[PDB]
Amino acid sequence: RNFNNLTKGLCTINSWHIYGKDNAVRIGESSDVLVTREPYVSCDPDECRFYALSQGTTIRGKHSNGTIHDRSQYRALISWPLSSPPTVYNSRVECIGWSSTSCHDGKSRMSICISGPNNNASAVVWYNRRPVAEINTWARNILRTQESECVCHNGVCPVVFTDGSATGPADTRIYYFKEGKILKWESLTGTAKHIEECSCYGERTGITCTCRDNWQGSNRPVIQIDPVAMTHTSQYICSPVLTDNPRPNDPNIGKCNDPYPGNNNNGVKGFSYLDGANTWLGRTISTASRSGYEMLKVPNALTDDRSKPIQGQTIVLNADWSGYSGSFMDYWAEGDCYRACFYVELIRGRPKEDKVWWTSNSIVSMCSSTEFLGQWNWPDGAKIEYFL
Amino acid sequence: RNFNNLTKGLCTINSWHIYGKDNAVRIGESSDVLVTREPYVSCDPDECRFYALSQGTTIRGKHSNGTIHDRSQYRALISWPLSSPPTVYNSRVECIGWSSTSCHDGKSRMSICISGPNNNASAVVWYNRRPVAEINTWARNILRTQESECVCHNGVCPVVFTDGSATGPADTRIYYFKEGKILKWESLTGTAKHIEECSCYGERTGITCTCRDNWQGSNRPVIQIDPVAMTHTSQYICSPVLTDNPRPNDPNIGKCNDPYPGNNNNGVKGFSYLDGANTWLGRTISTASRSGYEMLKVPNALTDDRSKPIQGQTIVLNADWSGYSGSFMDYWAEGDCYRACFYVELIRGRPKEDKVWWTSNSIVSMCSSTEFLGQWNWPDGAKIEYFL
Amino acid sequence: RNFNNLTKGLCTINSWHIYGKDNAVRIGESSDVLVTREPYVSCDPDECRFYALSQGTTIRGKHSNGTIHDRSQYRALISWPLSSPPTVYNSRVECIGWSSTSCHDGKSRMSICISGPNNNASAVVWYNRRPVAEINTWARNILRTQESECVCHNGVCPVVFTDGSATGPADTRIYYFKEGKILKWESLTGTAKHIEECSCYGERTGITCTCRDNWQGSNRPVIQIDPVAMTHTSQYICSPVLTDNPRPNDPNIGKCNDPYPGNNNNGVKGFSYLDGANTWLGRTISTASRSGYEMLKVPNALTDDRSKPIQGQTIVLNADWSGYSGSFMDYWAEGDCYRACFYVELIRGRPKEDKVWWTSNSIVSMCSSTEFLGQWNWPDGAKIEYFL
Amino acid sequence: RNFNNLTKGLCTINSWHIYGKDNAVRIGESSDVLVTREPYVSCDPDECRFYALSQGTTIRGKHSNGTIHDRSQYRALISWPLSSPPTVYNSRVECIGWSSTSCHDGKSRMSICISGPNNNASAVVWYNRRPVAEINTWARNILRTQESECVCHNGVCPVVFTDGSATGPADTRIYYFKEGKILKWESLTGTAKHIEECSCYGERTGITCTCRDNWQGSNRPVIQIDPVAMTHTSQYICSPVLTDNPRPNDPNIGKCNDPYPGNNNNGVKGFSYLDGANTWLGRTISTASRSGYEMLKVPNALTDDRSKPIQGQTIVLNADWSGYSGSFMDYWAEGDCYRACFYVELIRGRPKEDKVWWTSNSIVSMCSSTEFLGQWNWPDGAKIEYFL
Ligand SMILES: *[C@@H]1O[C@H](CO)[C@@H](O[C@@H]2O[C@H](CO)[C@@H](O[C@@H]3O[C@H](CO[C@H]4O[C@H](CO[C@H]5O[C@H](CO)[C@@H](O)[C@H](O)[C@@H]5O)[C@@H](O)[C@H](O[C@H]5O[C@H](CO)[C@@H](O)[C@H](O)[C@@H]5O)[C@@H]4O)[C@@H](O)[C@H](O[C@H]4O[C@H](CO)[C@@H](O)[C@H](O)[C@@H]4O[C@H]4O[C@H](CO)[C@@H](O)[C@H](O)[C@@H]4O[C@H]4O[C@H](CO)[C@@H](O)[C@H](O)[C@@H]4O)[C@@H]3O)[C@H](O)[C@H]2NC(C)=O)[C@H](O)[C@H]1NC(C)=O
Ligand SMILES: *[C@@H]1O[C@H](CO)[C@@H](O[C@@H]2O[C@H](CO)[C@@H](O[C@@H]3O[C@H](CO[C@H]4O[C@H](CO[C@H]5O[C@H](CO)[C@@H](O)[C@H](O)[C@@H]5O)[C@@H](O)[C@H](O[C@H]5O[C@H](CO)[C@@H](O)[C@H](O)[C@@H]5O)[C@@H]4O)[C@@H](O)[C@H](O[C@H]4O[C@H](CO)[C@@H](O)[C@H](O)[C@@H]4O[C@H]4O[C@H](CO)[C@@H](O)[C@H](O)[C@@H]4O[C@H]4O[C@H](CO)[C@@H](O)[C@H](O)[C@@H]4O)[C@@H]3O)[C@H](O)[C@H]2NC(C)=O)[C@H](O)[C@H]1NC(C)=O
Ligand SMILES: *[C@@H]1O[C@H](CO)[C@@H](O[C@@H]2O[C@H](CO)[C@@H](O[C@@H]3O[C@H](CO[C@H]4O[C@H](CO[C@H]5O[C@H](CO)[C@@H](O)[C@H](O)[C@@H]5O)[C@@H](O)[C@H](O[C@H]5O[C@H](CO)[C@@H](O)[C@H](O)[C@@H]5O)[C@@H]4O)[C@@H](O)[C@H](O[C@H]4O[C@H](CO)[C@@H](O)[C@H](O)[C@@H]4O[C@H]4O[C@H](CO)[C@@H](O)[C@H](O)[C@@H]4O[C@H]4O[C@H](CO)[C@@H](O)[C@H](O)[C@@H]4O)[C@@H]3O)[C@H](O)[C@H]2NC(C)=O)[C@H](O)[C@H]1NC(C)=O
Ligand SMILES: *[C@@H]1O[C@H](CO)[C@@H](O[C@@H]2O[C@H](CO)[C@@H](O[C@@H]3O[C@H](CO[C@H]4O[C@H](CO[C@H]5O[C@H](CO)[C@@H](O)[C@H](O)[C@@H]5O)[C@@H](O)[C@H](O[C@H]5O[C@H](CO)[C@@H](O)[C@H](O)[C@@H]5O)[C@@H]4O)[C@@H](O)[C@H](O[C@H]4O[C@H](CO)[C@@H](O)[C@H](O)[C@@H]4O[C@H]4O[C@H](CO)[C@@H](O)[C@H](O)[C@@H]4O[C@H]4O[C@H](CO)[C@@H](O)[C@H](O)[C@@H]4O)[C@@H]3O)[C@H](O)[C@H]2NC(C)=O)[C@H](O)[C@H]1NC(C)=O
Ligand SMILES: CCC(CC)O[C@@H]1C=C(C(=O)O)C[C@H](N)[C@H]1NC(C)=O
Ligand SMILES: CCC(CC)O[C@@H]1C=C(C(=O)O)C[C@H](N)[C@H]1NC(C)=O
Ligand SMILES: CCC(CC)O[C@@H]1C=C(C(=O)O)C[C@H](N)[C@H]1NC(C)=O
Ligand SMILES: [Ca+2]
Ligand SMILES: [Ca+2]
Ligand SMILES: [Ca+2]
Ligand SMILES: [Ca+2]
Repeated sequence: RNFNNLTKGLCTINSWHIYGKDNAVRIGESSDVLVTREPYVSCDPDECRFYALSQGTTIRGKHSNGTIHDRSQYRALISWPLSSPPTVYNSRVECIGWSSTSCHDGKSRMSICISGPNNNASAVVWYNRRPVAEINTWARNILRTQESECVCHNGVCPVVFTDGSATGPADTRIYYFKEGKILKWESLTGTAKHIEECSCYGERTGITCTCRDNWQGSNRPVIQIDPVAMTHTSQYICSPVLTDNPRPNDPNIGKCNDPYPGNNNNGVKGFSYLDGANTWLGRTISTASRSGYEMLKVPNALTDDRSKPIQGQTIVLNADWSGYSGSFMDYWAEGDCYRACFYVELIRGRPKEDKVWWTSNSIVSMCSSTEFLGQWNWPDGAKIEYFL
Repeated sequence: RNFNNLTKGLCTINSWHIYGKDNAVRIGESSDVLVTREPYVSCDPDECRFYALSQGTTIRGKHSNGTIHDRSQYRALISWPLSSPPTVYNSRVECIGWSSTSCHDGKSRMSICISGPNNNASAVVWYNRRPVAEINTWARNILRTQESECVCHNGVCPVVFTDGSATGPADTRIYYFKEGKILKWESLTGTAKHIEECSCYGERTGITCTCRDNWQGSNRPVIQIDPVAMTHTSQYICSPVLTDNPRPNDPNIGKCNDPYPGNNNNGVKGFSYLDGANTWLGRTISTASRSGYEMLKVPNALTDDRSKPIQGQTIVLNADWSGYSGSFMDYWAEGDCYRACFYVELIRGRPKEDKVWWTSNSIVSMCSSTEFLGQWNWPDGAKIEYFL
Repeated sequence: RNFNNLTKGLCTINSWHIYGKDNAVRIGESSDVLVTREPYVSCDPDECRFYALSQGTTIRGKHSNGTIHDRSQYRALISWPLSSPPTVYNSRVECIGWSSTSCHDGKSRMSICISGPNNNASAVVWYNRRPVAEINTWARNILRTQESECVCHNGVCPVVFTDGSATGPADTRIYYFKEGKILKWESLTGTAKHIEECSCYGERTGITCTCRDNWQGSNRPVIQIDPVAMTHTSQYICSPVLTDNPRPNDPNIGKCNDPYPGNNNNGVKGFSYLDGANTWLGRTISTASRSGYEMLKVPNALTDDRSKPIQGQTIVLNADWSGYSGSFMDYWAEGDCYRACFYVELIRGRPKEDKVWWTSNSIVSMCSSTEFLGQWNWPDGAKIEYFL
Repeated sequence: RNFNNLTKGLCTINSWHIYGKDNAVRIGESSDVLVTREPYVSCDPDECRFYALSQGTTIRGKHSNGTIHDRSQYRALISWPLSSPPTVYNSRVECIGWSSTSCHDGKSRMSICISGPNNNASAVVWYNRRPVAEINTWARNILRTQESECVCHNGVCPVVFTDGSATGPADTRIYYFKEGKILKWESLTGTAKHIEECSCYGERTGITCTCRDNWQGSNRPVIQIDPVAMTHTSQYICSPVLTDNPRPNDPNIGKCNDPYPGNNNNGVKGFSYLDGANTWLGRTISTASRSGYEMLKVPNALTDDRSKPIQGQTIVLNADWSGYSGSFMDYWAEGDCYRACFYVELIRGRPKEDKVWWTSNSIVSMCSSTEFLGQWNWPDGAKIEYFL
């Protein structure tokens, strides 16, 4: 087997087709389905799987009580077959912790999980299902990482980490791993002022990450990584089509090098594909809460501070709960281009649905089509009253 | 591995032997068994599996309430090991949607699922577990396909699709795929006046599909496909042994080129093996409802409008519920001939059993024997009262 | 891969060690464990598995009600990993039916299941997980077979079948299969007067089967099969140590060529290893019912009508329920000899425990040791009151 | 494949990172999780798995009542995927019995299970999933072994056994196996006065086992084994940092060649890594009961009767229940050194929590880091009240 190289461009995105959906909460009403949050999708050369942070209990289990909590000793990164739900009997534990990323380099998979108390957290880097390297907290304030897949080129897999305040200046680092070993790390440079939960994808130009400014900005920070030189730059998406949540209404001029103001100390993990005229942005439909999800085609969104949508597709209706979203691609698929994909976390339970005492989610995922396909909407589909 | 070629004739059919049965509803009374409908069977070169459309809930789950509904966002084509039931923990999702077909070409499996609202549905074609091609609705009225396996020759896999009215003239197309890519499609030609849910099988002469005229006819439409030239013809089974349900009583003269009248705007998916003197037809025993199932040997049924049975075999008693039926064969079996097989969907719950709020099914399947074997009958076997 | 040849003798049997035990009824009190009966054990070249006839329901399921019944459309031969219980999610269906045998020939596994009504039953012979040959009833009275593994030599696998009365003269046949095809069959010859449920094992001398005379005899019939010439002989175990159940007390002179009288129209499946001075017989401890199990070393039991035990080992206490027993060996194990093994079916529920409405079992199995090992006893271990 | 050779030293231990945790009791509150005790961890060349002694029932099952009991016919050594819980559907039975060890030699795995009544117990040695050799009790008083993994060098796998009194002089033997065959055994020599439940690890110097003196000593006995010459020596850990439980308070002078007095007729399975200045000892935090767990760096603990800690790490808070602990390493990992690992059994239920009628456990495991990582604490995490 050989290391995968990023040698293709993105396929032209004219619409999005359904890729996967696990209906986990519906099924977990009467099955041994693990409580999760922070899901994602990641491909091996022979298989694509769903990933998430388990809470170490099933939904019907009494220990689901209190699972709105983020960081406990009972969490772990699990993976399971595409569009199956995460069950006790089919979920594979990748590592123990409450913040994670994972990616295949063409030869083997690297998985990273962070665990610990707020002031003493540490990352363990697994490669080919064995622990290889460990990284101690550098700011002693919740060391944390992407919550979606990383991307590799010629064996080098960059990962974005943050340690420090979630509502002020923090210490973000980009690490470059190979076979789980640390080749290099560097402090964040560029004009992004705060970085959380980067969603990344790779193509021939390099690796692109769209992140979450949890401090002052409702536009999204972008980090662009050269995996060969192992260097990066950062800025914001220039477009006035703002894609964080909550957020102000869309103005007519965006901000390329500073946070767009109006909403502070909150946000949601999200993603974009930035590819000139082939640029598509994801966002919640609501500006106030994690409900709805849409994709909008916004030409040159990265660089054009006047850019507006010329096409779009509704993924989840505003009436339905959404949540985290992130990017992934099947780098091992046949063809001359990489087909853009994404997932949306469909959060059920607390805080928005507090008649139950748990918080969990299901997953919906889509990939791009060169056809102009009809659109549906894709809700979680569970009836909360059934759990009372 | 090589593409499979259709190089054999059908084995002589002198009776039918039990092949598989999953007892899904019996088991699902007290196990995590997925609610399904529209099942079928399809073989890989190394394994044969059951397939069906899950409803994204177990039978005992509260979300089974309302599963008489056909098209929701919570459906998916799943597959699972022969004669096991479709459980949450053993079912593999092939793709997301509410109408499907699937077949192995000798090298890899193609699966097609259609999803969307009635006026904006789209098919995604998967090959070797990856999405490859997409087809948007052409008539904007429930794009839909076979609900049983397709058949391949030298890598070419024809599939029958319909889009448009289910009770009037519609737009039927035959698509020819190879490795999931569209080689060609063509509009339906011939004398069949309406096409739904084709059940197909292949042999050296070509591919034969027996379908459902949901409009005016109670005889079944037949499409005969040449997978090399990628062309087809269509007509009806000429025999006065009528095999749709509901249906008029058997007359003494059938219709080769037009619907046999008496019952409109309904029908059921079914199948036949049309092979001269080796011809066998399947049908429900009842002329009014989906109950019972029998196989009847009717020589030259395809071409002889006077043909009557000379032999038969009861599969399911008239006292027991049946449902959809379709054809499949193990093209990779040893020997000088292809052994004809079929499945019968045994529907339980609504609309016929409305004391429960769900609709599901189990599966029974048979293959042909050159012996004259004794016959049994094969009911679903669940006691509905247990679910109250 | 090559066909296995029977080239070794039996290992010297000085005691028996625990081999496997699934505790199925204990576990099935609170797990999705299938109701079964008629279990056995059979080895592949790379794995050994438990086998049994499922009743198509779990024990806690309401459909377990009435499972004392022998022959329904909901039964199937299943196999599952050694010492695991037969669960809905781990059991592999081998074929559909209510009487079975199975064995590996070194290259692939043959499995045979019989299904049908009493007067029209038929066997389907599966080889390498595909149906290959079918055999219709010849006496129209419950065609039936071994209920434990068959044995193969150089690809030839003999199987004993009976069709006809269970309480009078019947039509027993020995079939010789290769790759699932019928090479030959022959009517029973020799002095055995009635044959049921043969337990067989192979070694360099040939294949030895110990069966159940359900008509007049409480000594066990023996069939000795030459798998090369494809011929056989039959007689009874000469020893006055009688091993059927129920049975008279042990006399001082046995019967080699006729049934030992006293008990009619009943019996139980059992086994023996007949190997000169290395001869061991299994039997229930009770002479009246299926309770207890012991192994007794009885030199030349096959040929010596005065032979008595010189050593023994208790397997299950008389206070605990037993049931069917049969032989198997791991023909693919390392060494210069074949290690004798057996299983005992531990029946729980009806008819003996009628406070529950079901009948099921667990399995215990042992293999021989050349050491003189201490003995334990091995009960099913479930508390029936827990199921009320 | 080749036999593994112990050719490396231990990696430098500067802290411990989380390796695995199954949260079994939390999950088993509402899932089919087997009741267990005496767990451990052991690696194959391609996978690492959790191991334990099942009680042949799930926790929610009524048969969990009375599982404080040590030795029944319903126990078996099971293994299951790393950090998954031991479920009915994912647990693989290695052998039947109530005391065990297991290890991979580089080619195949050897597993040993002991079963029987107190006065007639016997060990069966499995190699490559087949029984190979058997060992009868020599002292007729609960033949018993390590309860954690053994270690192999060039195919030779030493195992420590004890037979006889648990509260007085007993007959301890060291057996040397290869491919499951007994190469040699020898009676215990050296100054250790009583040996139970040895935890072992291997490196280039040889095999080191830290055991439990259940008779008079609260310091731990050590057996050092040369797997090439197949000889051993024994003594105690000289350090006054006492590591058995219960135990006296730490004095300032330890005992190298006799039990340190104060606590009699009790103890707990534990472990240490004895490696000069790289020496780390594990122990419960409490001196009275199995609660808490800590690792302490104690230079030359084996040989220095004045040695005290210079570094440490809390694993489980004193407020939380612990239990057995033992050593294992991934001998097949990449690198120039063996990374020390261990597990801690987290016992829940009886005797300490008697509002429930069962006794079970979950597992936490750690490996060493050359970094100085922040520490967390790792409780079982189940709420006992949920089970009432
Ligand atoms: C079957 O399926 C198919 C396939 O899905 C369905 O077809 C799809 O239909 C949907 C729904 O209509 C479309 O999505 C919308 O797309 C438009 C963009 O396309 C329009 O505008 C284009 C650009 O026009 C501008 O430039 C051109 C020059 O290039 C110039 O000529 C023009 O005058 C103008 O200057 C047009 O090019 C385009 O026309 C083309 O396409 C037409 C079909 O759509 C076709 O008919 C034409 O002939 C031509 O070919 C078209 O006019 C998006 O603008 C829109 O997204 C906005 O609206 C939705 C609500 O619906 C909202 O959620 C979005 O967030 C967004 O609106 C917010 O953001 C804006 C930007 O900041 C802002 O300006 C808005 O005020 C609004 O802001 C508010 O809400 C947000 C979100 O909550 C909040 O954050 C803000 O603060 C604020 O509160 C949709 O994405 C698909 O594109 C279309 N697909 C295809 C292939 O056709 C079909 O309908 C289905 N059939 C059936 C029967 O159902
Ligand atoms: C153990 O197992 C074995 C193996 O399964 C069992 O043996 C089987 O038994 C079953 C049940 O009897 C048989 O199925 C029936 O087969 C007959 C056809 O065979 C008969 O007719 C043949 C043709 O005769 C015609 O042509 C010949 C010239 O070739 C001429 O000589 C003759 O006079 C006539 O002109 C005969 O050749 C054949 O004889 C042969 O076989 C005999 C054994 O069967 C043997 O004894 C003979 O010696 C000779 O070898 C035999 O006479 C089918 O006609 C029949 O199917 C009809 O009836 C069932 C109800 O039972 C119904 O459900 C079917 O739909 C069908 O009847 C409907 O359709 C007809 C056609 O339109 C119509 O005319 C009817 O009025 C009826 O229509 C009504 O109902 C339908 C359905 O609801 C509705 O849609 C309509 O609108 C309307 O309301 C059976 O399939 C097996 O063939 C047989 N198998 C074997 C190998 O023998 C055995 O019984 C078991 N043993 C025990 C102890 O149980
Ligand atoms: C730790 O574990 C070890 C290993 O398991 C335990 O040791 C085992 O202990 C058990 C239980 O005692 C033994 O099983 C019994 O074996 C005897 C046979 O061995 C005895 O007899 C031998 C033959 O003697 C005859 O020939 C010799 C010449 O060769 C001659 O010298 C002699 O006088 C006589 O003529 C002796 O050779 C043998 O001695 C040897 O072994 C001794 C140890 O056992 C040793 O001490 C000696 O020094 C010497 O080495 C020994 O005396 C079986 O006969 C017996 O089976 C019968 O009894 C049980 C009930 O216990 C019953 O269930 C059986 O069915 C059977 O009895 C029925 O059938 C008989 C035959 O028809 C009939 O005659 C009986 O009347 C009876 O029939 C009634 O019941 C049946 C069944 O319900 C019914 O069908 C009938 O109709 C009727 O109602 C046991 O199998 C093991 O052999 C022994 N193993 C070893 C390796 O030692 C040890 O105990 C454990 N330790 C502890 C502390 O627990
Ligand atoms: C983020 O995470 C990091 C990483 O985990 C955290 O840092 C860790 O913090 C923990 C907790 O403090 C430390 O564990 C303790 O380690 C000490 C040993 O280190 C101390 O002592 C060393 C030796 O000093 C001696 O020799 C030197 C010469 O070499 C001489 O100079 C000195 O004067 C003295 O003679 C020092 O070298 C060492 O200093 C170094 O490290 C310091 C950081 O720790 C640093 O600040 C210094 O600059 C320098 O670099 C340090 O002083 C252990 O002694 C201790 O274990 C004892 O105490 C715990 C309770 O806390 C107890 O459970 C243990 O069992 C043990 O105490 C029992 O046993 C003793 C031995 O018999 C006995 O003497 C005690 O009385 C006691 O006995 C009683 O209890 C037991 C158990 O119940 C019972 O059996 C008895 O009968 C009796 O009842 C801890 O293990 C880590 O080492 C440290 N790790 C690192 C890398 O720094 C950090 O805190 C986290 N951050 C935050 C914000 O939370
Ligand atoms: C601690 C900062 C971080 C980013 C803003 O908070 C998160 C936001 C959450 C959210 O906004 O839904 C859920 C996360 N699991 C969480 N990460 C951790 C490690 O707890
Ligand atoms: C929409 C037309 C179509 C064919 C008549 O209806 C079907 C008949 C059904 C039936 O007659 O049982 C069930 C089907 N799942 C269905 N197909 C879809 C896509 O909903
Ligand atoms: C029909 C005769 C046969 C042998 C005596 O009866 C059996 C005895 C039984 C028994 O004695 O327990 C159970 C069997 N499952 C059964 N076989 C069939 C095919 O029903
Ligand atoms: Ca923000
Ligand atoms: Ca019709
Ligand atoms: Ca009898
Ligand atoms: Ca002690």
